Amino acid sequence: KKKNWFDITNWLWYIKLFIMIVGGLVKK
Repeated sequence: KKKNWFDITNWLWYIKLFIMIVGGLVKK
């Protein structure tokens, strides 16, 4: 609709955060 590639970078960060959260919660 009104979105661009410049806003898709925010969605990429959402999955990137899961790697940080599990990367520290898998070893705990």
